[PDB]
Amino acid sequence: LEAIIRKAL
Amino acid sequence: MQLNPESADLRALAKHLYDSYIKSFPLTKAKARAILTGKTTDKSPFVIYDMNSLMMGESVEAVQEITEYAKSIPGFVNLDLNDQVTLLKYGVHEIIYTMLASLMNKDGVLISEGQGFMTREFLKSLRKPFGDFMEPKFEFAVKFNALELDDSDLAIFIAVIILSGDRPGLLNVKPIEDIQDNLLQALELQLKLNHPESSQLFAKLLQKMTDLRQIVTEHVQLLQV
Repeated sequence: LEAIIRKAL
Repeated sequence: MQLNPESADLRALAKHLYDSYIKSFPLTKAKARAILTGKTTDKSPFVIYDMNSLMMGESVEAVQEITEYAKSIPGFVNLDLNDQVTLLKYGVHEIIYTMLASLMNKDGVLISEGQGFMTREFLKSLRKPFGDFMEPKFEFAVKFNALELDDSDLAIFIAVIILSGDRPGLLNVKPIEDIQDNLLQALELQLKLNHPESSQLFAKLLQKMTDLRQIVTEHVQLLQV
């Protein structure tokens, strides 16, 4: 989703 | 080859990636194969093989686990934050289908963290085009599991896929490839020490990455429906 990835980082 | 400081650092890199492989993912292959084979652990999974068994049993989670494992790869957190998202954007689907082969045998796939087991033929009996959703993944898994990798092999193999310097939209490609070159060295040594019987298993694993991108390409085409 790219939004899920741009969060755990 | 010889046991020298460069070799020991590659093994220490393999051990570090393996420990993060265990911390990040709950259901590993070693526990998956134990459930699928005889040496099963706790409660036996509920097998779903037809419509009646589906009734009496009535991806987003994996994306978060893979990102946690990528943060443990040495040098991944030091890259540009935009490239970190780009690597995980085009690689998470290649990882998920690699992890999926660990939960698969020739009969079906392990689901619900090992609580269920849906057969391959029941998935293919579903209505079109849902009957073609999991079939490409099973054909890949039969060929992939024929390599007989364990969690120590997959931990480094998963790391090499993440550090792919050919992803579209990478701002800094050189530092990404320097990490993959270090990961490829550790993966080559890991396969030579762990597989004395497979000739050129390192070359065969790299060719499986081309097969993974064909699955993701075929999967996206199936998702436009």
